[PDB]
Amino acid sequence: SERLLDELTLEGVARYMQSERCRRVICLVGAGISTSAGIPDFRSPSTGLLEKYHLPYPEAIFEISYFKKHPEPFFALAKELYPGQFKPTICHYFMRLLKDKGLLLRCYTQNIDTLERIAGLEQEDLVEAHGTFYTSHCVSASCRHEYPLSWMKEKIFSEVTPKCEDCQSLVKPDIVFFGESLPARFFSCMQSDFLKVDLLLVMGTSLQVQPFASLISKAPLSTPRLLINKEKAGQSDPFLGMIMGGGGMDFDSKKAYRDVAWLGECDQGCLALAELLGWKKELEDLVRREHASIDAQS
Ligand SMILES: Cc1cc(C)nc(SCC(=O)Nc2cccc(COc3ccc(NC(=O)c4cnn(C)c4)c(Cl)c3)c2)n1
Ligand SMILES: [Zn+2]
Repeated sequence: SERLLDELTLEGVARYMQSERCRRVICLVGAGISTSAGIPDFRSPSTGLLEKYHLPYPEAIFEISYFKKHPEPFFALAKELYPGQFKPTICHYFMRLLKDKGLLLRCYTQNIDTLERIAGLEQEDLVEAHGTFYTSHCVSASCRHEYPLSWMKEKIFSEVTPKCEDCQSLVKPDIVFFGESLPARFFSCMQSDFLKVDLLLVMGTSLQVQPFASLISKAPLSTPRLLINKEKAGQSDPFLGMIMGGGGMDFDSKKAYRDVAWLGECDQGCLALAELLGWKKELEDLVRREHASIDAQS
């Protein structure tokens, strides 16, 4: 397959991004792009997750059937985990620069914290693969009244189980609970976007949650894939790889031709890439302006 990168380094990726061959970038992002914003990863053991509620199994608090009959536990956790402020990271604003420079095809996020929207990505730019707290809906099939985060926040902090003003049904945040399908939008956008992608930028995800992780296998064979992450991720598991074989990351073998791993904090990796691209002053000015604005509204 074609080698579009002149070397398997951040420097090689930057030169490719500055070439006429790189027009359409897809970002895949996870909890690792929001930890520097003080949003802990609810999957991280060190900020791991309630015994009084008698959960049949730990993951029942995020299962749709359990939630609809016993929603109190989930809403108690929602108050406990509610961020003190919503200040997007250097990584979020790097994706805003991709948008500004006409390079952003799509940002696929596993995060529910709304920081991509606050950083200035529009709904059209975004696939919230695991849903979002940004909007909530009445669960009654005939109603489905939509409620904004401002409304849901008041209910969470008041410790009042949120009920629909029209029909008094439960109102659920638009997150994908276990037992719910990923949004139709995820599959529809994936089918179109991965025909068009020139660069896959994977940031702040261990690529362990499916089917989101399998997106890396949907990239054309020639498409360079840059991982910015604290740990190497996306390589075929030596044990699972025996079952399902094709598309796994290859950073370090003699056959490696398009995959690059930059190991460190997402903010530092995005700053390093911005610096190579001549965007460092633009990124600094954007971040300090937006942070100042958020600080003054907080
Ligand atoms: C705007 C806002 C509001 C709030 C309250 N927090 C935040 S960020 C802090 C935080 O982590 N809050 C939080 C609080 C309660 C529960 C949860 C749990 O969130 C989830 C999201 C998606 C999912 N869905 C999936 O992974 C999923 C499903 N199927 N597949 C295949 C994957 C789950 Cl299981 C849980 C998070 N941001
Ligand atoms: Zn309703």
